[PDB]
Amino acid sequence: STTSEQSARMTAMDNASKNASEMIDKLTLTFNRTRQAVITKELIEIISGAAAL
Amino acid sequence: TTGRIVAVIGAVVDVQFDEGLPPILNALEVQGRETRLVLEVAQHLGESTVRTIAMDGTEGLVRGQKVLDSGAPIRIPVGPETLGRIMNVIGEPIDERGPIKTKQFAAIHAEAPEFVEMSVEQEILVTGIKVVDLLAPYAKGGKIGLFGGAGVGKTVLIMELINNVAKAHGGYSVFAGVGERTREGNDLYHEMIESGVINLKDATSKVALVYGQMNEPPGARARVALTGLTVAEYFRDQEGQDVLLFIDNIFRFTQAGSEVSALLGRIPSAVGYQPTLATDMGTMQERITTTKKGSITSVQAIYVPADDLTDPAPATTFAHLDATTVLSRAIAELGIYPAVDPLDSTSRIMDPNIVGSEHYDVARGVQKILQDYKSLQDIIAILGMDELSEEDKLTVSRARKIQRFLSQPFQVAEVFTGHLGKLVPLKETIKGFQQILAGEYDHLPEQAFYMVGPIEEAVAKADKLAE
Amino acid sequence: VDLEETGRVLSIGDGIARVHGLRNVQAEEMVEFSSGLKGMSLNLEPDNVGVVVFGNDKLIKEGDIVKRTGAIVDVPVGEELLGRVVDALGNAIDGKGPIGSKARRRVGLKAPGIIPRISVREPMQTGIKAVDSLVPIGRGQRELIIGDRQTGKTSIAIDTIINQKRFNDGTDEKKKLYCIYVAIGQKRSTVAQLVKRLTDADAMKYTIVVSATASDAAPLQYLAPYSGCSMGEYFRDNGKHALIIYDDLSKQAVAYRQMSLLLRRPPGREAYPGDVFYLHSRLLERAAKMNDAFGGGSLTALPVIETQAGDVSAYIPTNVISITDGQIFLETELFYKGIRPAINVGLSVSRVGSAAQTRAMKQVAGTMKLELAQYREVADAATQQLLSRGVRLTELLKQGQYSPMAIEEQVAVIYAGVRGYLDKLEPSKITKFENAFLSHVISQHQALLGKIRTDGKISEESDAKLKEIVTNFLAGF
Amino acid sequence: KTGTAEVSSILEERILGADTSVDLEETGRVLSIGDGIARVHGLRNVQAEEMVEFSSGLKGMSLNLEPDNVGVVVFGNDKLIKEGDIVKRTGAIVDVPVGEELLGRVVDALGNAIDGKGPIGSKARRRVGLKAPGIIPRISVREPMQTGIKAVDSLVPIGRGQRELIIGDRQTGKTSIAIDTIINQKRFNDGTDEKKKLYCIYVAIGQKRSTVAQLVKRLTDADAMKYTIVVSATASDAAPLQYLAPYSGCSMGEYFRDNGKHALIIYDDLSKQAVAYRQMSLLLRRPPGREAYPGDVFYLHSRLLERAAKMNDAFGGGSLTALPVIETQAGDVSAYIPTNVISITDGQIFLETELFYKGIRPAINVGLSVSRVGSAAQTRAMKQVAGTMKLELAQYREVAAFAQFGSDLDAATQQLLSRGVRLTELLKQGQYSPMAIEEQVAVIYAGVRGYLDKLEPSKITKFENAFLSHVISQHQALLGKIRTDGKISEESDAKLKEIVTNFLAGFE
Ligand SMILES: Nc1ncnc2c1ncn2[C@@H]1O[C@H](COP(=O)(O)OP(=O)(O)OP(=O)(O)O)[C@@H](O)[C@H]1O
Ligand SMILES: Nc1ncnc2c1ncn2[C@@H]1O[C@H](COP(=O)(O)OP(=O)(O)OP(=O)(O)O)[C@@H](O)[C@H]1O
Ligand SMILES: Nc1ncnc2c1ncn2[C@@H]1O[C@H](COP(=O)(O)OP(=O)(O)O)[C@@H](O)[C@H]1O
Ligand SMILES: [Mg+2]
Ligand SMILES: [Mg+2]
Repeated sequence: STTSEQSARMTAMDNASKNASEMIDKLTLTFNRTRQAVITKELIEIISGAAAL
Repeated sequence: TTGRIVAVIGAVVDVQFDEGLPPILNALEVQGRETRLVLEVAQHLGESTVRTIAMDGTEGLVRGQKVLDSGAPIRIPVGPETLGRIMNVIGEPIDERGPIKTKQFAAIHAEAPEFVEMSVEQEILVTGIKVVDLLAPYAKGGKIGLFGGAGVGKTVLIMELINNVAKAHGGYSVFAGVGERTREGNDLYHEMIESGVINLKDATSKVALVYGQMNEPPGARARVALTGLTVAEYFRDQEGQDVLLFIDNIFRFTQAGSEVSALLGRIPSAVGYQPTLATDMGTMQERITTTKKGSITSVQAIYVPADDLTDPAPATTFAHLDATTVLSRAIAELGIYPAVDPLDSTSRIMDPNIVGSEHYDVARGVQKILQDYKSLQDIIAILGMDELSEEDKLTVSRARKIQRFLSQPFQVAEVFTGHLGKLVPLKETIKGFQQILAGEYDHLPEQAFYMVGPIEEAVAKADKLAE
Repeated sequence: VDLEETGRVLSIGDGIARVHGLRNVQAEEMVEFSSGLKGMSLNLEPDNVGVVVFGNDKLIKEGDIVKRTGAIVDVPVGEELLGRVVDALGNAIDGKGPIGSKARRRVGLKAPGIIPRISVREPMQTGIKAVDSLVPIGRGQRELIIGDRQTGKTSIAIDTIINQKRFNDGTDEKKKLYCIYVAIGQKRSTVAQLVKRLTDADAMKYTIVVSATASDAAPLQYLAPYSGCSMGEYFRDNGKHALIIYDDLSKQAVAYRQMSLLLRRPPGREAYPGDVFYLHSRLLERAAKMNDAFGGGSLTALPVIETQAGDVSAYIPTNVISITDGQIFLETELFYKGIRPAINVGLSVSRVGSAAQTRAMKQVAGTMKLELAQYREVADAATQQLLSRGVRLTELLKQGQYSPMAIEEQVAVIYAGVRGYLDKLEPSKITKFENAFLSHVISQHQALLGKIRTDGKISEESDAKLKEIVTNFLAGF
Repeated sequence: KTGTAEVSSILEERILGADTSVDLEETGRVLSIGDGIARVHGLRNVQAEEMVEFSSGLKGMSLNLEPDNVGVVVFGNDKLIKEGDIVKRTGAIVDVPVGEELLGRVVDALGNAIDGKGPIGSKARRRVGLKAPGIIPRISVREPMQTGIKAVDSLVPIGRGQRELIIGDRQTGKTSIAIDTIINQKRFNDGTDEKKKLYCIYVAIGQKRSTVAQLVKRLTDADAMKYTIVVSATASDAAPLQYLAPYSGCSMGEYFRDNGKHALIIYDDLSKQAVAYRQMSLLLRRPPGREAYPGDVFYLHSRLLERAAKMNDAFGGGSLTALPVIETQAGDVSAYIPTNVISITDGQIFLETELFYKGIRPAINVGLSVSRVGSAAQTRAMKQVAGTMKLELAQYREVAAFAQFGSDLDAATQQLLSRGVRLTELLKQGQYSPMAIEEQVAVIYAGVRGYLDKLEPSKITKFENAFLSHVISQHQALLGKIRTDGKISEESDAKLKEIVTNFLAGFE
């Protein structure tokens, strides 16, 4: 039982790390999109304020 | 023609020409200047006024100074006498070795070759480097992106490419350093002098350097890539040969363009880049092609902001790249050189229709075996080396031999490796990797493949170290 | 100086000249500058005229003389353009002589209304098994090709163009398709190589190529799609069939964003103006399918979009997905893995072309689609069977490059695959079987394929003979 | 359209021919004044960045020369300036005094003493806007700039003529790195070796006056003012003074560089010079860019930092190291100014708060820190020990995740964890207690040869202490040999082995 339990824990941790890696990839893509969008939004606000004087 | 400076806002100078206006992109020289100041026109505001971006510091200018219209855009000295000479964007030498004497001058604002001055067939540029020529061949007249850029061998690789291209095909080379640190610029000058690609004595140089410094105004760092392109276009057209053009860095090219666009008073676009980003990049990258006379193969060092591959700068440059090289810190640790990541490197012409079926199959087999070894390394780290089959230990051995054989000794690094540089032709590389994959050399030791030229050198090394 | 039919450039810079004069210039009219360029008069203002220059602003100077041509922006159209490359204004750039065309069409002409059109009833054959069986494209449809950097979209377009030769070499005037390839913001090297590839496949004699490469000013890239669409509308309205391929429609969006920002317009989401949706719908609403009271012609459209890191819910991809009649999602993961064309049949749909698909292909591809759908949901007994069959089909739909297939060969191959004849063949050898099998049927048994093509269905006798052929061949492989 | 000089007063003057009695060449009349920006009419013969002087005794820098008017930025409160005032040319671009007469003096951005110790000597003047050297005067960085900090000197070496960058968050130790670097140079300045003396300049942009006063007290306590200049541009100073102070410091250091000596300038903090320039540019109605910063802000920092050079012997051989300090926010080194200055400089000392509170003060985060000069800026002995230390630390950083587990892992990772923990406890340092290079090399040599693999980590910080005193008292000949010689000779290696074993053989 202990042999099989340790093997199963190794397999489960491998799968959990793989799933966390996929989720990290997706969230990194989302974070890059959001960061660029925030930069553009703030810059457009500044531009509109400057041109609206 | 003579005009007057009417305004001076930062690096932007508004001039007024009572007689006749100079067309856009011309260069105007400010008269009454201790050091040559050149202003590039960029707008026609009306009322005979033009707005110009300055190529040098505008401090000390007075509303009214006379400005002389040259009549043509920035014209630089191009020829065989620029080889081994540093010169800034406006063509003035900055290495203090006297004037660049030439009988030719070229305007830096030219147009891409027309649709009929274009080679219709792809080609391959043989650089004499195993990894580059096998897993990521460099298309002739195609842009190559180069990643890494930190103590991994970028400069030694650049110098080796220069030497091989000037030794194999005999073409020269240009090194346009956009936004170049002066410390690293001087270091590079001296590394070239030591390795031999520049010769201050006998005039047998192989590189023309063009430095747009990092403390020049934004209007100068944005145009040095064009000065380098002009110096290379001379060799392409007039000399009718294949040239190399190293642009380091290209992100700095886009960034300087962005700064100029902001200074002129233009609304930024996506991530605060110039609204003309795509065209500003295209007008340059479209002059690096394979005309019917010669060709220019460019090598852009590339920096990815925030490690974001979708940032407008690399998202726009990657549209132009025709290949890719990825120097990796993780491979210089292993003592493999050049530290080119065999798997992350990419090429567009790695296609059986272009590079040939045998080359394509050898490259695909090498990539597959390297991926297999990469996968097996996890098993080795966890379950231990014993767990392998016998049709997997064999693949591990073959992949280690292939990794060793992909390393090479450079002619410009004989003071780092103690060996003698090798310029491996293409057929030699393909045959060597075909033989290693077939298993013809499974009886040799792995270290017999480390840092050797063709495969026969591996055989000789095995004999010399075993006997 | 005639200040009615002529004006003087008040201020050049940004690619938007301000002219003073031209008091009788119509909105959206084309004017000609002294140097040689041409422009379009956007903003008719009280005191000046904002002319967007179709070229490089370097050539224009303050003081130059602008002369109105007298006609709205239009391009030369006709049969005379087939086999020629042309810039965005219809001026040849392949150096084979003057274009010489008799008819000129407006690039801003409006799309046909609701009554001229009619449902899509004819198939547009692409010779790509994955596209032809799973996401069929009819004639008059607008089927977006959306993908990433290097995933094989221009390959889909060029395989379609090269495949149309079976029909453009025959005599049936009702099947001939005239192709148009609009290249926007794209390396000129690529355009030249593509034109050579077409000339080598004898596919230029019925193909127009409109170029607006990356070295061409923004207005030319913004105007190339409309020039191409007018060149195609000529055939559509003259009772013939055309197929226009805009490539890409995201480079046009970037060019239009540059044009708008340089005009100081309010940037929106991702700095794109508010007109981008209008910019693209105005263009893709012209790919209609006229009814027989208007000629019966058609104009298919295959816009190409390059997502960024696989983001399909971006702004421009979503606009063009809200404009078009389907999708062909090319997945980069599949492409790098080894599947090519890397079509992600899960997310790729064709709303309209499903009813235009050919009966012979219809019946076989129906069961192919069901089998692939079942396989998609399980990736013991039935599970193992589904995995095996799905892998067989997936390896069956892999295809070479620049080697399109006639519909009959696709029918034969997919029939062999879906009826379980390869259920014992090892999954790797399927391609080796496929490329071999075709040769057999492409040599000895031309009568069967010809009968299938003519009858337009897999009749029971055709079914039996095809069964015999496939089983006998599989016996000796 | 409209102009700012079309006000009815100017037109009134010009209509009735009253514009000929006014000298609109060397004098001007203020059209507008607000938020520290004056718009002046006249001054037709005024140069860009020239200094004008208002009637009320104030100064200003004329930045925006437009067709109608001149945009002057005032060097002080615009309380005293009123519309209609009279502004006179000074004739000369802004310059500052330079020389050894400034050492030990606190000055403001314009070279005026503010410590009340009397006038400033000042024999020579120098323009703050002078082009840096070129490709040719320089030569490769070779000499080391002894920071006196074990981490910085071992794993992030700083040469002379190099532009490092102390980038970090708020309250992590950046000013402490700078002050320890300044204080460690006393052992060289006191001595007689004339090519090791380093003169220090501390530019304090945007800090409150109490902070600078405490800092000056700290330097005086350590007797490290007699070779230090401090250039204060505190928060109450007008934006132009905060903008200029880095350039005044850089010119006061360029003097030493040109005259064969060696200088170290610590632009602390550059992210506040960027803010001051941003304010000036926005109030001059210049087109903003990302984050509202003007377009030419990369230019602003590059033309400043590219004056840190290592001149060659044909020019004097002097040098000017730069240690710009930038305060990142959360941890965003991808922001605008952090990005610019990371792309301008030659390295970066990257500080953390996680490390600061985990007990690893100074919080230098190795792995993210880098020095593109590297071993070229190290002594032979420091090279010898630091190569192994860096290799071992790199091995330790990729298995540090297991630290909590540790046990139930192979012996190799056990050894890696143990050695890494000992080495990190070695790199810990006090505050304002720099170390000579011989002391650092002795300590790291003891650490990286396994002679601490028996001591418990909690005791290492004590060992390091006591051991050091031992060698600093009993064994001065060996330390002097290592110092002057510069390397560890085989005899010296044996002596270090014996010393470390003898001291460790009885510690407890
Ligand atoms: N069916 C296929 N089989 C094998 N390889 C293919 C196939 N289709 C495309 N490729 C490969 O993919 C590469 C890029 O193809 P393609 O140009 O069609 O993609 P793209 O999206 O048009 O590229 P870009 O986005 O750079 O214009 C080609 O070099 C080709 O070798
Ligand atoms: N190595 C060290 N050992 C002990 N204390 C330290 C060390 N380094 C810094 N400190 C303490 O941490 C506190 C903050 O340090 P310091 O002010 O130098 O960082 P800082 O980033 O300059 O702060 P700020 O940037 O906000 O001015 C100080 O009170 C200092 O005494
Ligand atoms: N072929 C090679 N043989 C030996 N050493 C090499 C080779 N290529 C790179 N290196 C090593 O890489 C280091 C960095 O070199 P270089 O690329 O010139 O600097 P940078 O990467 O900063 O441009 C050098 O110290 C050199 O020893
Ligand atoms: Mg394409
Ligand atoms: Mg501080």
